[PDB]
Parts: sequence; C-alpha cells; structure tokens
Amino acid sequence: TIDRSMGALNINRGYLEPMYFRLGQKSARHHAGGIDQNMANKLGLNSD
RNA sequence: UUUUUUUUUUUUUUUUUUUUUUUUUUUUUUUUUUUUUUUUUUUUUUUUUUUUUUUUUUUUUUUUUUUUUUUUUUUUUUUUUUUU
Repeated sequence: TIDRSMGALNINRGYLEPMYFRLGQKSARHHAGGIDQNMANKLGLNSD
C-alpha cells in the first residue's frame, strides 16, 4: 500500500495468512493517522 | 515617735478467722493398583544517477540654550514655704 514499487515482489508463499495481510492493508490507510510522540508541542494539531 | 493581741486544758493496749476430704493407664486408622516416543511449516523473485536558483544598484557633516540679582544678631521664664 505504501511503496508503489513494492508489489512487483513475488510473495506467493505457503504461509501468506491473508487475514493478517488484510489487517496490514487496513493499517496503512483505514487504521488512523498515526501521530507519534511530538517533540514540538502542536496543541492545535487535532484538526491538522 | 509610740499606744492591739500573743502559756495550757481532747483522745491515743487487747478481744475474728486461719489442717485435710474430687479426678488423674489403655482400647481408631495408617502398602500398592492412571497416564507418560514420533507424525506441520521453514531458499529466491520490488525499487534504488542527474536535470531550480544563488554579484551589485538607499541613506549616512553642522545650524538651540547654557553668569548674577531673596533672606540669614538679640529681646520669656528659671530659690524656698506640707507631712514625716
């Protein structure tokens, strides 16, 4: 989902586990914005 | 200055009780009976040079004021009278 070039890789292995693959797909976009610990204090970043 | 008061008068031996009387061995149980190897998976397949900009153009002396003018001696009071 993140790297466009990544996806031409061949990953048709026997331990794909699509359920965890789907969760990763949802993690990139549908999970959340993902704001990590901010050294700079952005108090108005809720709308950001 | 001083003027009062300021000894003593009771009670204060003793009378009970104070040995002992129960109980105080023992009576169960107390081996063991399962299970206890193993059977998957486990190489790799993307991307990964570069393409902009990047000298300078202003201003930048000075113009005022800046001596002084008053006042500045003194004028009271200031022993004692009781009691103890």
